[PDB]
Formats: sequence, C-alpha cells, structure tokens
Amino acid sequence: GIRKYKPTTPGRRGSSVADFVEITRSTPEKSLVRPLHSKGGRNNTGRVTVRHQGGGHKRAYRVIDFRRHDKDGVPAKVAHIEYDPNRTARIALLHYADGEKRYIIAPRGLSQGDRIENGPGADIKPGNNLALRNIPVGTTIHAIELRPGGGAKFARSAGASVQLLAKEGSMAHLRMPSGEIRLVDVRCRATIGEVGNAEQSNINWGKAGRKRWLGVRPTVRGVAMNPVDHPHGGGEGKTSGGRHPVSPWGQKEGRTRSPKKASNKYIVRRR
Amino acid sequence: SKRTFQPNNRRRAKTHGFRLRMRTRAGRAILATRRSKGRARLSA
RNA sequence: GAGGACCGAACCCACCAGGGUUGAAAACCUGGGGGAUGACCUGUGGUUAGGGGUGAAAGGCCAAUCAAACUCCGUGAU
RNA sequence: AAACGUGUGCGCCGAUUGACUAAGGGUUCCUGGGUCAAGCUGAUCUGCCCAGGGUAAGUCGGGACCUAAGGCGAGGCCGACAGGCGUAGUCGAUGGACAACCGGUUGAUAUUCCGGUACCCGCGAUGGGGUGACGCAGGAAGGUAGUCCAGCCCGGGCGGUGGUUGUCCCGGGGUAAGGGUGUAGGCCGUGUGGUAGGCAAAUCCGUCACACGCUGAGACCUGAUGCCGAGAAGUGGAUGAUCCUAUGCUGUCGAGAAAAGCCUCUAGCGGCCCGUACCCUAAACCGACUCAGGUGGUCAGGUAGAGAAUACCGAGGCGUUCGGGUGAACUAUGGUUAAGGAACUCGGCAAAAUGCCCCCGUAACUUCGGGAGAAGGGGGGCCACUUCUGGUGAUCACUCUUGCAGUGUGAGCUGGGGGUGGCCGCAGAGACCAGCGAGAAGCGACUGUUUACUAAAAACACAGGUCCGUGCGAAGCCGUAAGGCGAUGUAUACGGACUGACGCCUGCCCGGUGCUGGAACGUUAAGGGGACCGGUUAGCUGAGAACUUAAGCGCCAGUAAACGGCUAAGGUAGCGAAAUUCCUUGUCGGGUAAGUUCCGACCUGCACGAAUGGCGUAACGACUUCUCGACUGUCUCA
RNA sequence: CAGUUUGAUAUUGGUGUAUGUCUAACCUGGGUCCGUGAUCCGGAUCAGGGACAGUGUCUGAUGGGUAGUU
Repeated sequence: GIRKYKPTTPGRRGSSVADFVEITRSTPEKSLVRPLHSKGGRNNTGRVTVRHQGGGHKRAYRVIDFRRHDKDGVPAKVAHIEYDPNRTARIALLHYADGEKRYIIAPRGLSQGDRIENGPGADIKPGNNLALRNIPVGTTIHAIELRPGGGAKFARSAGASVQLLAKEGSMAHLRMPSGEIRLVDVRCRATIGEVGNAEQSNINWGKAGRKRWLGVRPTVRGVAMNPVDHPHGGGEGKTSGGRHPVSPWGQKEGRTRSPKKASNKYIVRRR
Repeated sequence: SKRTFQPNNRRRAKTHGFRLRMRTRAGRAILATRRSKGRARLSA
C-alpha cells in the first residue's frame, strides 16, 4: 500500500512512501546478487548521452529468470517476497523442488508459500508460466517473450497487464499496456496474472532529495538557456521560445517511429 | 586561496610521462622533435 | 526518537560594514552573517577536450586568459 | 653586540605558536669553520657558503597476495590511410588478506640498533559450495584509557612578614605485546533417509519427509626477583570518554563493491627489494618573497562551562628576523560620553540595546505540524539549618548451581532536587561567552544552486501538473562504422517541451504557421521510351517530343497545458494607478504637525488575464517596501 | 553542406493472379554446440524473416542543425 507522511517539516509535507507490507525478508539471496555501478548517463566515450541521471543510492542487481523455459514440470514454492531497487515491481524468491533457487517478478496475488509450476501442464493461476498456445484466450498475462526463447520483454513494470485477445494460426493478438494491439508468435512464453505493486504510481516523493536518491538530476528548461545552448533560449524577460517547440537538438515534435521498420507487419493497431 | 598547481608526481607521470608519450604516434613526434631540438629533459 | 527539523563550534560559504587599493594578499583582513545529518563537506584513483566538454543556466567554468582555451605552424596575414 | 650563548624575571600560544603522519620539497638534519654574496637593520648567528658525517626492518608503509572505477589488449570487429572499440588476459588502492610490544641509547636513526619476552613462512584442485560480504540513524548497558581526591603509602620542609607539629606545605603513588582463563554481551537447532538442481563428480551445498557450542570487551594470574620511578612507595575511592565489546542490538527506506584468503566437496638454518635524515596550520609544500592566504589524517590534560565555544593554565614551545623617543594635525583599530533620542540619511548603514539556566504565560492566522524561544513576567551570590532523592560499593550476615556467581546489608565517596532564616554589595547569568521585538504589503511555496575576481535575487532548481514521442536492435544521444548510454530497464518504464507546493479554477478562436491522419484528382526528378528532324557516304552519329512514376506541394479533416489572436473569434472567471498606469504627486479614506513613499478602495486597464498560467495562501527568506517599541555619538555637536 | 526522406538501379532469385507464394542470395542484438577457462568474434546446427530490409551510384523533397558572407 501507500503510507502518507505526517506533515511535520516543509519538505516532508504532502509526501508518501510505500508501506512495504508485502516484503517478508529485508536481505537478498547472496547467491543471486551481482555487482552494479551507476553509469551516470555516459557511454564508453565518457560523454553524457542521456541527460539528468547519476548520483543515486548504491544498488546491487538481482539475477531474475525472465526465460523460465528449463523448469518444465518442476514445482516451486514462493519462499519470500523481497524489495528490488532496480525495478518497480517486487521480486519473489522461488524454491524449486529440485533444489535450485531463482527470482521472478512478483505477480499480483502471489503470496508466500504458494505453489507455482511451469510447462504446458501448469494450471492457469497467478505466477505460472506457459507458452501462449496453452493460455486460454481472454486471460491476463505479463512478462511476454518476443521471440521463442528470447526472454520476457513486455509487461514487466508494476501493475502492467496484457490481455490475450485471439490466437490465429501461429500468431496471437495481444493488447499491450499502452493499448497497442500487436501480433506475437504463439510459441512465446508468458506468465499468468498481472504484475503486482499496482499502487506504486501513487507515491508522492515530496522533496527534491528523494529524487536525487533515485538518481534523477535537475532538469533545466530550454527557455531559461541562451540561444547558443538551446533553440528556445534567449529573449529579454520570459519567452515561450519564439518558435515551434523542439528538442535541444532542433528536432520538432512529431512521430519518430521509423516508417520502414520491419516490425510494422506485426502491429495491428497503434495506440 | 588555492592556487592552480598542486604537485603530484604520480599524476604527473601518468599524464606527461615518457610511457604516455610513446603510446600515441602524435606523442612520439613530440618526443622526436625534442630530441632534434636538443633538450636535456626529454619528457616530464 | 523521525526530520533535505531547531540553536551552535569544527568544516563549507561570502549577505553587511570598515580597512587594504604601487595591498600582508593579481580578491585578502577585522567584526557581525548563512548551511552546519544532508540536494552536505572532503582525501585518493579514474574520466568527459575546443564549435568541443561540463553546466540546479550566470555565456558561467574549462591552469590568474573564454560570445569559442593554449602552443607551434600558413606567417613577415590583412 | 638592542638581535649570538648562559642565568633570572615578565608576557604570549596551548582543539595549539605543542607532539606526529601522507602529499610535496630533496640534504635544508648533526659537527666544525666563515661572515664576501643573501637575510627588508645587525650579526660573532642562520633554513646562507665550505668541508666532513648522518637514514640499519622476516613483524611499520608498499612490492613479491586480491581486486573496484578505469586504463592497455594477443586473436578479433569496424574504418579510404591515420585510426575507434573490444574478448581472453594484464595492470590499477583511495578498499580486502597478512606475523612485536615495552624500556634504553647517539650529535645526528630507531616498532629498524641494544635488553626481555613474543609471533609468522620455508595429499587435493584453477572446478562446485559456504564464508569473506558490507547502507543510514539511534539509545542503553558493560568496561578500559585518561583525569581528580585522599585522613592512606613513600620522600622532603617548618617557612626572609602577623600564624603555621597540623584532616598544614611540596613531590611521587607505573608497567606493554604474547600466554593462561573464558565473564558481561551477541549469535546458533541436531540427526536419519531420499534427493529432477550446483557445465563431470560430490560423502559438500540446496530442497523435501521423518525423529529428536561459537564468539566475546573487560577483571585475575603470567609477562615483571625485570624495566621505570621522586634508587622508596608504587595503594584505595570517585569521575569518566568521540576508545573497546560492536561487521553487535533496535528502527528504517533511499535497499547498501569485487577478488583473494579461509573451510569444505569431489575430479586426480634461511626469510628478498624500496622508504626510514629533516620540514609538514609552515622560514623547508602551493602562492615569484622568510608573503596576515591554502594544505588530507592522528594525538587532545586542569579549573569554570553543556561543549573541541570562551577566560586563565598543564605537556611543550615562542618572545629575531629593524630599533630608541617624542602628549602635533590627520588616518585606522578599540573605549566613554551630559540633555535630547533617528531630529542624520536614499535607507536606523554603523553602533547601541536583547542575549544564559529554571518557572509562569503566550495572540491573529493555520495546510492542525506550526506561528512559538511569540509577546511578556519572576528566581539567580555567599553562610547556616533543614528536607527529599540517584550512582557506586567494603564491611556484616544468608543462599546456592559454590563462581569472574547470588541475594539481603550499608561504611566511605559522589551527583541532583525542595524549604526556612541570616550576610554583603550600586551590581549575584557580577569577567569571557551570550536571540532585539511587533504590525503590514510585494515576489518566490519550502531546504537548496548561481555570474571563481563589483549583481545571491523576484533568477535556476525543486516536489506536483499537462502535452508530445517511444512495442524494445525502443525513442532520444556520442560515433563515418562498429560499439555504447538509455538499461542488465519494458507504457505505473524511458526521453523531450512548458508550468512550478497547496486551495478555487484554467473561458472563446483551427483563419495563419507547425503537428497528426487521408490521399480521388492536378503538377513533378532521375530512370524507361525514342516519335520526328539533322551531319556523313544501309551504317555510324547529334539533338530529341508524346507517353510511364514516387515522395513533396496544391486539397480534405483534427489539433491550442501547439507557436499564436481575443473577423476565425473579438478578453469570460478573477484582478486592476499594479515588479504593468504616460497623463500622475489621478480621486477618496487611514497613518504624520507636515506623506511624490506605504495601506484600503474607486476603474478614465496609454499598454492585466487564465499552465510564457489567473486569483489567494499557513510556514520559510543574509530578498524589496512601509510603520511602531527598546536602544543608542546617526544627529543638535562635538 | 550534414542529417531525415522519395524513387530507379546493382547486390537480387523461382513461381502464380499492382499483388500473392516459395527458398537459395541477404538479415536475425533468436535457441543450442565448438574454438574456449570467453556476454567480443568466428564456425556449425535448429528456429524464423526474406528477395523485403541494409549498403553503393543516380535522383526529387525537407533542411539555421551547421558553415561561408551581404
């Protein structure tokens, strides 16, 4: 859920924070953690290519199994629900009956102790993973593969949900979270249920520092800059830019999807 | 206040050192054009 | 017993006044002054290079130099 | 011989003018000699000149051990050349692992030499598993270092002047690493069987069913018949850490390195190199200087005090680096001023005043947190008596589980609180230190950042809002490309644009420009085509029309929290002489003896207006403006 | 002028009625295996896409993003 902070300092007033009632352990599984250092928005040449990033709290990366293809017929129990700094949705630790441990995104309604199984024989319950050919039409799914064995790509953030609309031959119709309707091969795997932690989007950070912890640096408006820096800059007093709005590099507002891009033939209806 | 030269031998051998001059061909010309001019200390 | 919480030394800073102004100092001194558990200060090691970097944005900073650094060359420019 | 040495005295620093270390410097360190060059004077002296000498490591820091950010990079990819990126690997501490302490000595070195006592190095993987392995904040408890006191212990003294054989005065009352022990505290289920997983295996790890000790501050002994000590004593009590137990415990969201090493599982007599002098809040480093500046880290005593503030002192150091006089004007840093109290001035600029602990009391307004330390008022010294109350813990007994226990008992020591009376002064927070307060308006919600070196702000940022783009080899961005960031992310995510907490709201216009979508039809390049007309004497060859075609444009719809305006539509809500109003010192009311400023209204809005947001808003502000109280040399007027 | 973008043409093939289909050029930042201790690279092999896309030459449009100057 969400906990609203008592207004007791100018900064804290009007803010809120996740209540963390879901998590059962506060420490990660040692074998499944990997090092992770912030990049700061700079590529291999050292130049900033993505603006407004860097300075966040130190993090460690949890190895998540977005494929879930090699445990067909092996049951598992949800040992814990844990916090993940790398993504909005929580992560659930699975103890497979064969002795191996893995993480998955936390679907809504998955609770500690629940049994979940993969493979074509798994029941249609939150957490189970199946090939799209085995999921009934009209089911809500998440963490959908793009190519057979390519790993989950779609519907991975908090509260994301995909509705399976139809199955036609070797292709399946999916209503993406953005509302786009897209064709996907019927051999791709997907997980039943929608991703949990749906209240995440209601969090009010409250103060500038709380974003800085997340690594979001200040964003400077163009109309405050000088003409050398940004097209909108300049002018005496406040101006709206004096020209049709553009990105700092002069590109106008407009659709930027490549019109010749191959994937077009998989797109039934755009958002 | 704080002036613009805080000496550090380590950081002055990793920036102007002879090993660094021999790494970029543009830097080996600097070394050669100092040998021809006759300087004593050939690289920092 | 939380807090970009309060008062206040170290530390960081530079709002006011006087002095200094061929100065003790190519930016400081004296008395007040702001922050002082955080978007904080700092050491060491890395890294971004010139129509380029970086910039909580002043055309600011990039070796006392920046509306385009410095050095050599065209060059005894015009 | 003012400055060099010795002695005496006086003053200064003492969270440092003391003692160390890294960086940096590179012989400035010690001895002897010198006073030509240098020293802002002087010199017999020197961080100067000359000669000679001085730095001792199996255990300290680093290498021969590990790796992070990052660098280089065999093959390799990409790139006209130059060259860019990068795999295996290999480097890279500011981190991890790893064995010594005390005392003495020289002119110059000491955890390095010397003395004593210590410690470490000389079946099983490189593959699997465990561990290593980790944030921030907070309190309490137990200890120690240190410090203080003593009527006690040891050594001295009987006071140049009234008195000092006495609970009188002065000085000292220590001892490390290692070993033995295993306390306070903290942590932890054991075993049998099966076992899809851990690249092969595994008796190890993980998972399932079943049945049911480890670490650890400190105290004590040893180290110590030694060393140290004013060659004696070398005890007891109180106080007490920012240090240890503690990588502990509790809370919490922003969710907090890797590898080596160690353990485990299977597969199968020697101890090397560099540093070791000296300076290091500075006269040896960075500032051209023996420069009022800057320079990371460690040590951190007494009294008063909450304190590392502040005053005087300790350990220890400094008084050398131009002096001696002299009541001129004047300048600067301090000090005090009668009566008045902002009359000064652009402006209360500066100064003055308040300032501490305890107790009483505290408004409008409000987002219910706040405003608030609002405002305002009271007590404060010393002596005696009296009263209550923590901590510690010998002795006295009792108990056990018989100990480094326990439970009663309370000596001595030492905090803290409350009454009654008395005494002194002008003054009891007596020195140093140590908030001025109130009312109103403007802008910005707030804390923050900014023009290094004239602007700290109403500017930027911000949390919140909307719109636009992006279906993942995403969009966007660096690059010619590869390759990267975005992201080890996936529409509740990422990027771009404007507005800027919160509250009530955000009106009309799609004619222009831009953006989104549709393209019947018109126009249109290359390319295809080669009509027909020429040159030459069918062939070669020159120019070459009709026709064929895409985007784009003309065209049709939508779009304004798109750029924009208020015939396309003509400014709604709200506000209004305003950060906007020229005329203007608009008019009226309030404030003053007097108000071009200010506050509340009017509306003739030169030239307000709804996300280049409109109107308000509690709190906040080294921001701007006006007013009042306290206070003062700002002023009469010096 | 860079950039974005349109068409022709080469890489570029079979077959059917401007538009289908096929696989063999070509593309996979899809899976698995080897060089091999290896997220680069290459070679296999399955899984797809597919004569499209990418790239070379020619060509129309847009082009203050940049550059030279009046």
